[PDB]
Amino acid sequence: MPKHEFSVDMTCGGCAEAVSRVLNKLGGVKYDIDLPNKKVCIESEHSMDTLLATLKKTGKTVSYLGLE
Amino acid sequence: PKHEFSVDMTCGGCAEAVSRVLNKLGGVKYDIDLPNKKVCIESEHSMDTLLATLKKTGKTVSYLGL
Ligand SMILES: OC[C@H]1O[C@@](CO)(O[C@H]2O[C@H](CO)[C@@H](O)[C@H](O)[C@H]2O)[C@@H](O)[C@@H]1O
Repeated sequence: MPKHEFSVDMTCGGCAEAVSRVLNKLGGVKYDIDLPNKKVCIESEHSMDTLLATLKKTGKTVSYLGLE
Repeated sequence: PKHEFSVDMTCGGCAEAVSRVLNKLGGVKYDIDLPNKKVCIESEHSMDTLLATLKKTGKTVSYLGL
């Protein structure tokens, strides 16, 4: 239910696909990826901690833009 | 031991991401070739560990050999 927003420095479509893959693997998420604006929105019951950790697995620089 | 992997990187940012996860793992010496989508790693870590570390990035990875 909570709606989180993250900054992920994706710089190509492949970067976006990889973010998609780690989120798909985690599961229990509803996400939206805005490549041009380096933003990823995630609606999930998973803690912000878990979402942050999952996104960091990509090797990309990740920051929190907060709750919607 | 020098392992070679195929990693589907499509921009400099993709290579940097690979570099960061390998650095986090530690104990590795590596070289990344973006145009040829290849990553070579010399480390004491096992085959599976290196593979899992690369796979967790969300990129398509396959082992090529030694
Ligand atoms: O995802 C990046 C990857 O896409 C390719 C096509 O395989 O190029 C596309 O994306 C570029 C931006 O990253 C565009 O400039 C280009 O016009 C478009 O075809 C690869 O060249 C690139 O590695």
